[PDB]
Amino acid sequence: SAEERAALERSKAIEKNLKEDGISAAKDVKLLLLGADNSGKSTIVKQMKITGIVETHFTFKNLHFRLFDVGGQRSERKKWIHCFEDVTAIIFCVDLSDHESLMLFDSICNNKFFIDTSIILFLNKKDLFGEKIKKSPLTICFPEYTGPNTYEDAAAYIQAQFESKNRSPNKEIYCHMTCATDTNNAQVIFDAVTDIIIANNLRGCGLY
Amino acid sequence: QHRRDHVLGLAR
Amino acid sequence: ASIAQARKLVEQLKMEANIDRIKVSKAAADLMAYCEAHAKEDPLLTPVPASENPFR
Amino acid sequence: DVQLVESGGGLVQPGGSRKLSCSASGFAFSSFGMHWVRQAPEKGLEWVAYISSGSGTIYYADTVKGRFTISKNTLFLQMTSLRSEDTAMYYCVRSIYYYGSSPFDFWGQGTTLTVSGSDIVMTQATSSVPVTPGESVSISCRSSKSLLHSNGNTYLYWFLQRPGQSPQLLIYRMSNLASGVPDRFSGSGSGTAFTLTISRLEAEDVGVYYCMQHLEYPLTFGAGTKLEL
Amino acid sequence: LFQPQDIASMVILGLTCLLGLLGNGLVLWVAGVKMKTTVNTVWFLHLTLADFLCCLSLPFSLAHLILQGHWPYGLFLCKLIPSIIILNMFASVFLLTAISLDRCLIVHKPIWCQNHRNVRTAFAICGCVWVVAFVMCVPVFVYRDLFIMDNRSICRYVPTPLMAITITRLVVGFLVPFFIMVICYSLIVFRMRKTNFTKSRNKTFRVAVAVVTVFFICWTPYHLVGVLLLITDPESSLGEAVMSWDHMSIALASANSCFNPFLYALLGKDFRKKARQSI
Amino acid sequence: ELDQLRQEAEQLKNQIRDARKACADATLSQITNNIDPVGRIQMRTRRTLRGHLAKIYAMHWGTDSRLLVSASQDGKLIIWDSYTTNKVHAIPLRSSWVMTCAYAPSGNYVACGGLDNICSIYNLKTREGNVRVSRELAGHTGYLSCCRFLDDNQIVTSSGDTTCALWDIETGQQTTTFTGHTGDVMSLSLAPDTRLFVSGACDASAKLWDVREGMCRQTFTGHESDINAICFFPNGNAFATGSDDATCRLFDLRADQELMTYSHDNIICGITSVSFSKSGRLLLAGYDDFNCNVWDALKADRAGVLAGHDNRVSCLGVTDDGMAVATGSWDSFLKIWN
Repeated sequence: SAEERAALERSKAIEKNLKEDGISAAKDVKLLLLGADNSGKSTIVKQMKITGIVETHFTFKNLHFRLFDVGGQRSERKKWIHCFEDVTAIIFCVDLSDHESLMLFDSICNNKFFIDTSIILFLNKKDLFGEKIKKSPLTICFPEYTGPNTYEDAAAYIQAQFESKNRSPNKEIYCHMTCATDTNNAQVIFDAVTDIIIANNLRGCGLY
Repeated sequence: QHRRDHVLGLAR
Repeated sequence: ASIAQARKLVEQLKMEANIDRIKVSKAAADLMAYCEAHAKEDPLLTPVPASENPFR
Repeated sequence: DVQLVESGGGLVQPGGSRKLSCSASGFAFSSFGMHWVRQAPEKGLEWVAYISSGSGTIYYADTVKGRFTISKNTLFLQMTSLRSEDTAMYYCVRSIYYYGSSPFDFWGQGTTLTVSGSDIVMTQATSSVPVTPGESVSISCRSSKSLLHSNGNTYLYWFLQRPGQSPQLLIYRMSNLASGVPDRFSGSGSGTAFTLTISRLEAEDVGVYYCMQHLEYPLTFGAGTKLEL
Repeated sequence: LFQPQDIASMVILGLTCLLGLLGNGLVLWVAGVKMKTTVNTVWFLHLTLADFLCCLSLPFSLAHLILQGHWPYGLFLCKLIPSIIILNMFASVFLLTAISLDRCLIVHKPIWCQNHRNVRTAFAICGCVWVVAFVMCVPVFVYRDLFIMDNRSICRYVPTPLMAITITRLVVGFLVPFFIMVICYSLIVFRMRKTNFTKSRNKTFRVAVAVVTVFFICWTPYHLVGVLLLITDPESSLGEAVMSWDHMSIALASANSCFNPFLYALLGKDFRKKARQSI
Repeated sequence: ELDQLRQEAEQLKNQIRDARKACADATLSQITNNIDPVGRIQMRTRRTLRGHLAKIYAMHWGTDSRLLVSASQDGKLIIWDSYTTNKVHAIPLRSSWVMTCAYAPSGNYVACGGLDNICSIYNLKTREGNVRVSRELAGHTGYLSCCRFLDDNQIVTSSGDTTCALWDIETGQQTTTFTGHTGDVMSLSLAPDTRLFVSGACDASAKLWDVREGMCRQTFTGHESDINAICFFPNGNAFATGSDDATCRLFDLRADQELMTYSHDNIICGITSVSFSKSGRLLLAGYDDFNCNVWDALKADRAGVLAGHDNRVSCLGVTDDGMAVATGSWDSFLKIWN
């Protein structure tokens, strides 16, 4: 222990830094973006301002959000999706202008690592879908469905179709409708994140 | 009753 | 377009096939001889004594 | 580049106080543990003080403790009750301690200051060795206790001081060689006897050689061998 | 030679000692080795630490009942053992109160919790709780002394200091914890019925009422007899009954320690799977 | 037309299969019958590296067999002193999403890269003391999954764009690129001779390459799912791969086939890392079942279990001198067995 005492001193001095950095980084709420190509995730992440992972972070009402857009990873998601196992909530987007994203939603909500995460669903491109329905019946994209042909019911039907893919009671799909022209996304995200934080904290203590 | 007085749990 | 890809795949397969080969028994014997020669130098299969163990 | 400039020294009446300061730049000083090494005007080096990174552990020499206090990117040696024996030249030295590190790998330009028990003593057999360029030379150093610790690291350090310049490390841990030093130098020994070997001695490698240990504090130096042309 | 109440108290004390020691040792070892120290398990690890200490010190008082006094040990033990026992019991009670407060805070202020509910703050609060327990349990250490004054050894301390210490003990260790726990759990269950807790209000309400009922029935007899003994002099039928049931009250107050791990630490489904796998 | 090319390719594949079957005189287990077993190979946790806070994804031993570098998704890469269990370097990363790390055989540079499509290079011996980024190997399309060193200049990397690439750290340009895979290439292992290297890809096939020429030499099939890790036999004449089919296979370069397949009906978890011993007698293969098994490489029989992790192991590599067997796992703890 001639100078190894100084080695132990340095080891402790940087272990303290590791602990402090981890505690400081634990204050952030990790979020994960998902969706099809040109499904409106870009505009909703740009509304808050600020080819691998494109991280976008913003502070809203004393909460620090971290958004991970993984659209650049044009590879097999099976080998890297588990890196996001600790994400607080999954933000999933579907464009209503186009059924193509149903398989993706089923894969995400039935995935082993995401059995306890809350998928905050967004229905963007509201006005485009409304004008498409007003021009042509909504049954074009859903040949099976033959119910009333109106926007106010077609939107509810598509929301029910997307929500039917859930198979667990521990997760709640906080659906919402967006027109890519309103700043209401932040409030919906904030409310959903508060609810998920409450649920996770209660589950940790055994009260839930 | 003297024995009944002697007993005293170690929490009073 | 795909014709060039097929030709390249055929050429790669031919190049991979052109390699010479030996009996698998020779490879097994080589692996066995290598393991036998360095058996005394392996501190895992025979546990290291605490005198020579650096983690003791 | 790495620079360790310092000032604050000079002539001072005895019994007063003075604050010699060392300025650091070009490196992450916050993770470095600065020492303080002094040499008498006509003698060898003498260890003075030491402060670790983060101000963790602070030491002083036997003839130092009580009147010396050691404390951005600036190392302070606040000094008080100055006696006539304190006059020397003080060097600002950096060092970092981890596995395979190079303690005492850089020395400051130094400052000039003038005044109007169970330690591991180190001595050197010869204090003068004449030599000619192109011929191998050798310097020797011996201790009073074995430097070979249990883990096998013999904390014996070798230093070279060219005339009119700050000392530069040549061999650390009695077997390794620092960065930037040509491969001519070498160091070897066993327990208590240390020999510094130089092959194909160039003219520029002339100067006095100092011997240091780092097994325990204080870090008593040697008498120094003046390999002169 | 004995009374049925005394032998029943001794038997239940022994059963409580065995069961609580086994359970608390199991949970403490699992949490300290096979589990990490998260922001949620930190309270339970501290709570089971005090409960395990109280359970381990219990047989010493059980032997005292079997020996019917006659302190065989020295003055140091006669001064230290009561302090250790009371410190463990009050640490357990105050940790239960702290857990209830944490459960209320993680519901009535999720925004604040996500920022400042770090692990270090949890250790800080637990340490403050332990300090409060030690400050409250110092007087039993100070005022206890070993005497003989007879042919047999006696370990003792109506005296005014005894009255003051028992009143402040009653207040601090039973009324504030009970009131805080009831208020916090009632506020939680009032928040649950509003919105977003449809999946809840079935397990949560049952757990809350079970915990409050267990704590109340376990700590009411203790301070009840403590107050009755002070307010009623000996040499009376009521005083004799109070003296007879004091040992049963102590046994139940110690049985609270054994009950605590089976209601707080073992409640977690994730922990239960971990305990079963590591069993 | 293309039909003729397809028929020629099918004929060539049939010829390859016939040639490979011709050289299969006998199985490895047939020859290795008369060798005494290793018995119980039980090892104990001699050290524990409790310094990480999130999942640990890689751990590569230094050249001196005393410094271990561990890459974790907490945002830090830490170089561990395996003897004193001290931390010698905490390297704050740029992108927290990392999937591999490497320790240079010279002991000067540490490479760490991942989901940012950049294989960063770190300089441990900077004269300023603090570790600084010397180069950023930008240019990949997919995520980088494995990086290894040949010297302080040439670094070979494998990514998810089905391509491996030999780089030049001094210039930052892809000196050589490798193509031929059809899926994500997840694992890489440079040979002891540093002239060959094999890569495991998500196409359930393992391909060998030559570093100098840049042309694939051989291909190996047999795995029913993606290969998650791979490593050379220390003699350089064989290599073993671990796929997500809960099987470990052994392939011989001079035999161009599979030697032995390590399997057991009890285990169905996904293998995430494999590594041999110094003498090639033990193949310590990780698993997704929270425990790392130990396989007798010649007898294809288990010798012991290295259980003790609370989560799935992500990396298991022995030292150069073969004195210890480090492990890393998702539980943020690195355990040193012996």
